[PDB]
Amino acid sequence: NDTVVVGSIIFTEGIIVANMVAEMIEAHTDLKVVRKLNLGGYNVNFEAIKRGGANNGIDIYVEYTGHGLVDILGFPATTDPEGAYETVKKEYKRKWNIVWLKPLGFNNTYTLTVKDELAKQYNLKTFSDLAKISDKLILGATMWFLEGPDGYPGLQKLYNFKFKHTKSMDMGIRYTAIDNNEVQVIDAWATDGLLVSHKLKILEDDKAFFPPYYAAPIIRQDVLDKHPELKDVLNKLANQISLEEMQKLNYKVDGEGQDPAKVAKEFLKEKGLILQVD
Repeated sequence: NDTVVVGSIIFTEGIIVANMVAEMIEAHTDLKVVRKLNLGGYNVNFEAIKRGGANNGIDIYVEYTGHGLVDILGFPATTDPEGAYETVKKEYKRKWNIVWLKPLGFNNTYTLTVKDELAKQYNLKTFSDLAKISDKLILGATMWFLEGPDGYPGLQKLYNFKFKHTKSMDMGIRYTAIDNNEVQVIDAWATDGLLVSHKLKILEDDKAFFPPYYAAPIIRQDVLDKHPELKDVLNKLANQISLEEMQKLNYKVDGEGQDPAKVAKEFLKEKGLILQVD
């Protein structure tokens, strides 16, 4: 075949990075790229990569080390980033003939965030710092975070958080709530595109509750067999996206309403990862 299928679920960062992968393939090879950027949740991406692009699936997507380690493989979360990466790389190769390429450079871990003003008022840097004053505070959180021991239940047990109220707030309700001081803490991905524009600060998970969540492209071995050049092409992205860069791209989409495909391609051009005329 001469076509490769890049997938993403419906979420800003995923769509941006999947578009980057597609642009790199289109700029450095003659392969046709099908972008399947509307996959659902519940590990559909993973099921899709096991089918492959030739079987109504996908060939490549960007996965996070801790999700592969804990959710897909069922391994303990408390590990160092390199260990998590090497474990997922070895195990995905052995079990499914899927190849983890090099990390993009950022760790999009889940976190708790506060207004920068509150952080400076109480000198907050870590989750433990927040727990010490949590009895004065209200948490506004997404529904997924409040359900399941991997979210707030386990975090609260580990840190002894004592928030006065924990309010279920989906959509962008919790951002408005924290802006209005109706809540004082919200949950967020570390690369959330609204963190800077809302003057929010991410706190450190000092007890290491959350696993490393380093983004990396993963690809079927049989696609690399047909098109070995893809390895080096996609590894041109290695360590090219820092946390701050990713957050800025997410902001261009979520805060400024820009087209994620344009955001992705313009970032690549600005970094010299594709040519100005590509």
